[PDB]
Amino acid sequence: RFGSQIFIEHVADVDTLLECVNKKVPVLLSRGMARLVVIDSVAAPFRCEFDSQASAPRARHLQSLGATLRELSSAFQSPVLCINQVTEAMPLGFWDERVSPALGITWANQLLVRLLADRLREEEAALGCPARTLRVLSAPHLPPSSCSYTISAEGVRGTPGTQS
DNA sequence: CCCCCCCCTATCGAATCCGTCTAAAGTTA
Repeated sequence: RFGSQIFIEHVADVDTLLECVNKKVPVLLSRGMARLVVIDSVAAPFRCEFDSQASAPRARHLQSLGATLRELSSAFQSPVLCINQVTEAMPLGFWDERVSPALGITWANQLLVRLLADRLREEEAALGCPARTLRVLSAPHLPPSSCSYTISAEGVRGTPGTQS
């Protein structure tokens, strides 16, 4: 039974997200209802309040959120997946690339495995189909590599024989 | 009253025309 075992929550502020991850996710994880956490965007709440002159409170909030998420994941042996946005690059491993992860080094220090789903739309689009590539940025045990995939009516499928 | 520290962000904005070639078919005392 698929739909009956997926839980949906909605938040609209950084404080709301902090309170939710503090006092709702542990209740769900304690009873064994779920063993997986997905955040559809972490950059969306943060890119609205804190400007370029308020980096200290932003870093404090990011550190607190990362610590809480890592503690929960370690305690309940449940994966945590975070979806992130990108910014424009106008020293951190990004030289021949026009986009970088949004939050910065403070949030990048809290992570374990970093992927980068990319679509090359400006070029090789006249061939008739989109070109989608999933790349491994960093991992303690995974070499940097990439593969190709497509999105169809049934889900995401990886193209065989295309690993870098 | 005493002695030492913190942190990145975010795309924009179109211009500029050139250079000619190849001739064919007689008619009516």
